[PDB]
Amino acid sequence: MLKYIIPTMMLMPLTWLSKNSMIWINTTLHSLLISLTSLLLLNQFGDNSLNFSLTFFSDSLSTPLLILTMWLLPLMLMASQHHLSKENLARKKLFISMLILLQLFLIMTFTATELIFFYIMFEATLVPTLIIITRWGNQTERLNAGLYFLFYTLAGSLPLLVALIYIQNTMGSLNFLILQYWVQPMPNSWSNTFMWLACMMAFMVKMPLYGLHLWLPKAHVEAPIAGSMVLAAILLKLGGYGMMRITLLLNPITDFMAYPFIMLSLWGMIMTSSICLRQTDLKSLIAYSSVSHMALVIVAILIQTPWSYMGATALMIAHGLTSSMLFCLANSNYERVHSRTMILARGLQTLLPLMAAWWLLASLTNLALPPSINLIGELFVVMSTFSWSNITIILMGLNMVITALYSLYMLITTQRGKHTHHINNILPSFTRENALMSLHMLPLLLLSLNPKIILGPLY
Amino acid sequence: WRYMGGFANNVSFVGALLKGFKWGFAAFVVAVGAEYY
Amino acid sequence: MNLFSSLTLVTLILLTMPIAAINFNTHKFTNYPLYVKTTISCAFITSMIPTMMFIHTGQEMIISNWHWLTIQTLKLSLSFKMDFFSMMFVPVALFVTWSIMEFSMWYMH
Amino acid sequence: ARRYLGDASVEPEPLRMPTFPPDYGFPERKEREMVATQQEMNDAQLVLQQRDYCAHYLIRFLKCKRDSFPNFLACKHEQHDWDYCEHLDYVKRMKEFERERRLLQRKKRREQREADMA
Amino acid sequence: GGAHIEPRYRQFPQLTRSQVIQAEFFSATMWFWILWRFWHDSDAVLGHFPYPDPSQWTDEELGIPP
Amino acid sequence: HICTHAFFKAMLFMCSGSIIHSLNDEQDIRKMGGLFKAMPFTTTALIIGSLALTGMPFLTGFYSKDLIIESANTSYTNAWALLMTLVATSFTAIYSTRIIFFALLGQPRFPTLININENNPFLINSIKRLLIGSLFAGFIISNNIPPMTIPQMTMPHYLKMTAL
Amino acid sequence: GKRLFIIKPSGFYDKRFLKLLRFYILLTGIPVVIGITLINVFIGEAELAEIPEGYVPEHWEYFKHPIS
Amino acid sequence: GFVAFMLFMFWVGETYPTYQPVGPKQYPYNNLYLERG
Amino acid sequence: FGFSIVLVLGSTFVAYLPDYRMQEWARREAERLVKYREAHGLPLMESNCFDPSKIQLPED
Amino acid sequence: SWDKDVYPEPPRRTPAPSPQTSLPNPITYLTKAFDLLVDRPVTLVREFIERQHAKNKYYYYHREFRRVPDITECHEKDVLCMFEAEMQWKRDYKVDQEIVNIIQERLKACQQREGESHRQNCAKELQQFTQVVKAYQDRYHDLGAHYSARKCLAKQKQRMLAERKATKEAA
Amino acid sequence: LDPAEYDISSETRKAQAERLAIRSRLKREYQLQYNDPSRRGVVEDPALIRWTCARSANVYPNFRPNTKTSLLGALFGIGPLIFWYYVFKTDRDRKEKLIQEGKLDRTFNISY
Amino acid sequence: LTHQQKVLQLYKRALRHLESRCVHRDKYRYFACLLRARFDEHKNEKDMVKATQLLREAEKEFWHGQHPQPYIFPESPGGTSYERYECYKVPEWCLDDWHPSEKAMYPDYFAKREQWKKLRRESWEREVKQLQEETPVGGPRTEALPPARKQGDLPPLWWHIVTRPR
Amino acid sequence: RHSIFAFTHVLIPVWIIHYYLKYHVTTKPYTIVEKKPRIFPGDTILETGEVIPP
Amino acid sequence: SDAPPLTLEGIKDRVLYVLKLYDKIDPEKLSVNSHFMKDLGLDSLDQVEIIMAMEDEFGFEIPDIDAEKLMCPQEIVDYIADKKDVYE
Repeated sequence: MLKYIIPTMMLMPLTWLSKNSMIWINTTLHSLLISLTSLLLLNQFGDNSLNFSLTFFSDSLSTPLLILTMWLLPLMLMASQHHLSKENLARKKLFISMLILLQLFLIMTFTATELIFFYIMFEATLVPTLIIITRWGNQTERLNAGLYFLFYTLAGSLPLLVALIYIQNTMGSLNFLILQYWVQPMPNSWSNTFMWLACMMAFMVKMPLYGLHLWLPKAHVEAPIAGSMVLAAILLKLGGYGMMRITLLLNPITDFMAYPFIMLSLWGMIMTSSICLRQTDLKSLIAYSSVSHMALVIVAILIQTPWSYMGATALMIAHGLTSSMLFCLANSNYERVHSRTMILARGLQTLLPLMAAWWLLASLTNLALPPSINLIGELFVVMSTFSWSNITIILMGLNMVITALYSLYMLITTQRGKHTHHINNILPSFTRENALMSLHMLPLLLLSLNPKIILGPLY
Repeated sequence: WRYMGGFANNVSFVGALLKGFKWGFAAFVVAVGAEYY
Repeated sequence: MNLFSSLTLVTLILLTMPIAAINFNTHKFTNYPLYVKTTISCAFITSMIPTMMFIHTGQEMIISNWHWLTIQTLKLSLSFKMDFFSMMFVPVALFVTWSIMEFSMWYMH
Repeated sequence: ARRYLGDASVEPEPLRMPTFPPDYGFPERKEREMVATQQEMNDAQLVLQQRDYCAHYLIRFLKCKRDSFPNFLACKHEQHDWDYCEHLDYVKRMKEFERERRLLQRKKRREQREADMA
Repeated sequence: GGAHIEPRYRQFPQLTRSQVIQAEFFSATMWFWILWRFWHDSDAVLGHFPYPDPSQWTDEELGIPP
Repeated sequence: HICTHAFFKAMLFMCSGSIIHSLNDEQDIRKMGGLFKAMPFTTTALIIGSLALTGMPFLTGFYSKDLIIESANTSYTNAWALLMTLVATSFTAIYSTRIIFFALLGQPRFPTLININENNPFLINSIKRLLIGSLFAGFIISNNIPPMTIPQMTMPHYLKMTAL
Repeated sequence: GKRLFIIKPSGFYDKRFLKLLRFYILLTGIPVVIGITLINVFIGEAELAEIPEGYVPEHWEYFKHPIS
Repeated sequence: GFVAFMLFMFWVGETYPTYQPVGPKQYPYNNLYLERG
Repeated sequence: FGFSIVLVLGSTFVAYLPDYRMQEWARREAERLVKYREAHGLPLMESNCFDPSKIQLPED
Repeated sequence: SWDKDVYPEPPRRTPAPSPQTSLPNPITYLTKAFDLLVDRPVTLVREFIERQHAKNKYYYYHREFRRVPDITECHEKDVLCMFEAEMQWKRDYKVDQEIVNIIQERLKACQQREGESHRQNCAKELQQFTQVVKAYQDRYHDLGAHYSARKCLAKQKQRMLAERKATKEAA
Repeated sequence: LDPAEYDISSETRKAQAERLAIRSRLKREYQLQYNDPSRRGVVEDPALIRWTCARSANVYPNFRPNTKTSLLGALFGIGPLIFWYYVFKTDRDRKEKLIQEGKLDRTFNISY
Repeated sequence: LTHQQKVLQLYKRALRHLESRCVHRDKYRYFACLLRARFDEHKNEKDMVKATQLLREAEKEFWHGQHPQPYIFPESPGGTSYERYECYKVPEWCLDDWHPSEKAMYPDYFAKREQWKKLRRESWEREVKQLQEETPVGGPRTEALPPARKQGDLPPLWWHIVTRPR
Repeated sequence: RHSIFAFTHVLIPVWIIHYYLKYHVTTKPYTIVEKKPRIFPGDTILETGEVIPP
Repeated sequence: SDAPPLTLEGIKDRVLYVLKLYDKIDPEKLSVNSHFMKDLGLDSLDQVEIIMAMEDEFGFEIPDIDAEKLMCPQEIVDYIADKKDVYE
């Protein structure tokens, strides 16, 4: 793995020392060159999860998520420009530096063997994002929604360290490999109560369950587009990921303890899926969408059928590319007219006749269209949850109908029905926009051919 | 105007189901002439 | 028997058009809609042969091509199911759409 | 439905029909008409409930289709042949309707009232 | 373009001879066919639906109750 | 009956467009006009397709709908569906009577300045092939249907004579 | 009138980007497709046999296809 | 109309030929004995 | 670098890379083993993932 | 050229064509012509590609995995033995997976071959299907996301005990 | 909905409603009606910004004094929700029972 | 709002619903004639309250005469058109930027169009002066746009030269 | 010749696809599984003993 | 296609034509300038009729508010002229 850790760390001084006007070229170039070897990362085979070094390794799930990250930097950075494209050089190199360092701690996190290294690198991932969205977020009143946002995290996110260290000195090694094979059943009682609840809610703050979902919307409307594609394409999948692994233990506990959270996610899937229907201000719609799909993910995690994981991880990746892209559409629409409010402008089938195809295509990929990976994952998840409860399909498929309705409502009234004709600004497309859209969808449609890469460890 | 013209003769219904009967079951009349001769 | 492999030809005979509708980006200006129409008919006759073959000998052969992933205990690939439901239906669909497409050449001019 | 046979034959379903005769079995007066070999009956695959007596005709019609393929009309006669045989048969079940209705009236009425005399 | 369509205001729309030729031809087709095979068909196609006269079959009469 | 229906109603629309676009476009059954006013072939299509979808007298779709109501007319149907079939098909016929008694019947009443044109190989060839096929297609589908069951084919009085 | 002047959003940027995109995807598409074709043709895919007695099979060649 | 049907649900129409003379009449299961001679 | 190298090149890489998750090997091995199981008459797939011949059980 | 007795192909039992009436030859013009047009023009190419392959051969081997003590001889901890055991357990597991695939496909091809006879000639293969899938059903079925050996061995303990009480109530 | 009563409009309502209403209206019509050359960007009208800001729930963070509010919200997430808790736990436990005893007739279930 | 358009509207849409009622247009005629008398006896009285009263009575008696699908000519909002073509209307401020190549694709259009750009670039000062002059304080009372006295353009012209229907 | 060039436009799919199946079918065990051809007692051995009704 | 446009000559011939078909007043004075009420003194309700049946001649639009004040024939031709697409 270390061969992936150096090249980005070297990608830092590449930024810092450079001639002005070449920073985007150098960074983009070498970053894609990283993406190649990220694609090299797949040797994964047979049974044993490959182990690069005794410090950190990769099973399947870490590999798709990692590939998605290293793929996502160049597209992200590629997208962030022209948001500014005027400043002192120090702002540019600072921003690209911050995206880099963020990616570094992400790779640390996904690859990390031992859960404390995972945790240190965890908050160490959260800081750079915070600096990004707060230092310049377009700052509507700033909301102070970066900082006490970090308090939404740490508030209940710290004690999982406590619980961990407990697990440490009781069993010795916190290496994940040896935490496996040594895991021993934990009966249902009040101590295991506070523990299970500790770890669970600790990660459940990240992928918002309907209780805590107030977390996302403000933080994600205040984010600059780079910080958005960071946030909702990845930083939820960290919570769901670590959840995937630490559910290794808690074996019987997660039943009696799971049930209330499962209920809350099955209901909140529908609720969130509803509230995202009626809102204005497009940037929020895709946010609450993310809340919905992530609720579905949690539902998938707690019920432990392997199907549940296969569909789960598939939903992590597919929702990553889909949500990310769709954000970047919202932005490409925002540079045209400065609003963020959906209903303000309309049309864009007449105008920008190509940008249609990317709106349509992406929305459909969030509409759960059958060959799309989003429907592979969502489908297997629905299978698992129907296996768990014969009844729950009313709620699930009801999410199918609603997700259809808003996912296809966004496709309209931004994109269709009239041109508001008091605009007379929007400049047709760009090549860059098409590059971004393409770099999103084209892999998401190709993965719909050979998905067995992105299905989870159990396969 | 809506009355006078090549209009105003029009057709009463069942005339629609009498449209082409003449030539049609004319050739129907001849039709069996193949097996009868 | 492999003339039913020509039956799985006709579907790609339909597949052909959108590829033309994308890649070249000029000769479509030459009135391809006519071209689409012709592809439909080609699919109509090339789709008409298997119906005849069936309605003498039956012989419905399902083909799996190359399989779709695997997952756990159930390997689902894809197929083309000749039931005489497909055999009989698809010439009708192609035929009616032949009509509606020529008519459309009249409607949308 | 002439006998119970047994499930020890390893056969659920059409190898076990209700019995080899499709419908009734006619203990009644005399037997049931002729036969059509079950093996032939399978090797020309016949949908259940398409599979009855009169198949003497049916399977010959299935001949006549592949007899002359390009001809659409082919045999209208054999068509009318199993049309006729199963005409007569459905009429037979009509006659069973008759037999049983009249048995009802006769033994019901006679035996009820003449039983209720004393 | 102009086909000699002759856009007209208030008089009878002009008509192509060959067109009414076609339509009339297909009228002859429909009824020629329909009464054709109506002479080739039947609306009562087989022996008639039965009658209770055999519901006597008085030989069947009850044995023990004379 | 799905196949046949496809032919017949596809015909019916693809003619109704000749009416509409030929009229400019009102597409309301009010206004409209009579049958033959420089509209021979479209109206022919409308009594082939109308007279067709009526349930047919003896024509093609008859090979579907009449058989359907014969077998459904018999055996174990919960019998609330028999009257359903009857008055159902009847009101289909009365749809047809509506579109003839309005679109094809009275002398022309509609926005003036007739623009109507039937002359173009695209329509006549389209409706052409669809009707030439229709009357001959249901007949091929008729007795090429390898027999899948026992047709009634013994049909009692008053349970036979009620289809047409 | 004779010929009206139509108003379209623009033709240049869409068509341009498509021309470019096709150009590159083809640019490394053709060599690779040609390659898969060749090594499909001149070099054979592979054949099985079985493990020889007392023989150490190498790391690779447990796998059929040569590009593997 | 629907609930009227479900009142028709336990009741029925029958096959042949006609219906509702009914005393304790037959219905399809073919019932008593069998004999002829 | 974005469209040419990674999409086309990489898509050919992961298109066919060595057999992933071993499942092709799983097919071959399955074929051989099943053939053996019938040809030698043993019932295939005996359940019991571990022979009760070697195992011990707790006691009340 | 797959192994035959793994995937049965029953007797082909092709009927003998009888013209039975003198008419045109609607498909056979085109089955011969097709076999003129699309048979050889491809066949030459496939054969040429054949010789091209055959001039230089390859040999690739189906891998083997030896056996080990599996779960029994490993002590309660000290993973160093366990890793082998439980991972090869996972291998043999996936093997059983593909067995289930094989049987499950035999059933499908069976019905498709029979035709309208669905319950005639698939009884044997469906029977052995219920046998195998009841075995898999009994053994691996319900464990969960995280499963290695300890849990399969566990469930087997569960059945052995439940059937030991069942066989004391057998008395 | 359903224009009715055909109001006589009186006198004030005539003068007041007419003059003042169409007064403010035409004021704002002409206001955004300027529509000159040289504006590249949006017309920005202060309308619908009030819509957005208010619909961002300005009173959400402050508080919710009791009145009927806690009853409408609590009873709004009460009846269906907790009952669904009870039904999924119910059918849950039933499923577990019919698995552990008798038969659920799963037979071949496998992938689950 | 005045008695004029009130009565006249009720008359007009009354004729509309009556159109939708009958068929063959003659029965529509002499019925519409009986109505022509029904309002023809009216209007000869300048009595104030009696009139509006009887009108309202015709508002209920009319409201009875509405069948739910009154005939709607295509172009207004209705089930036929109301901008079927609306995806085809591209505002003239688009094409302000095309590529100079395609700006050379049709060399002589932008000539005259440039004469417009100068027509209304030279303008708008004459406009703002005339308007700022004429408007009573606030411009409350007028939704109209009175013309220009000097030789030249009518001041708020720009949007009122429109992309046309198809 | 032009219509035979469109007949090539259809025919090349016949070449490829048919080739794909010529090597394909043999390469993989189960595919193109067809209903066993309908067999009649006319072929092999026929047992009837029939005559009548008219 | 729906080829024929309504040109100035055409629409003139049409409004002119139908107003000449109106019986209660004579073709005597009919001109685009000839006053649509003051000359003929026709009922204002009757101009509501004229605009009614003339709308049913051309089949579109004509909202009540704009239909109120129409009057002179040249003007009606004008309204139909800008609402439809007319000029060269």
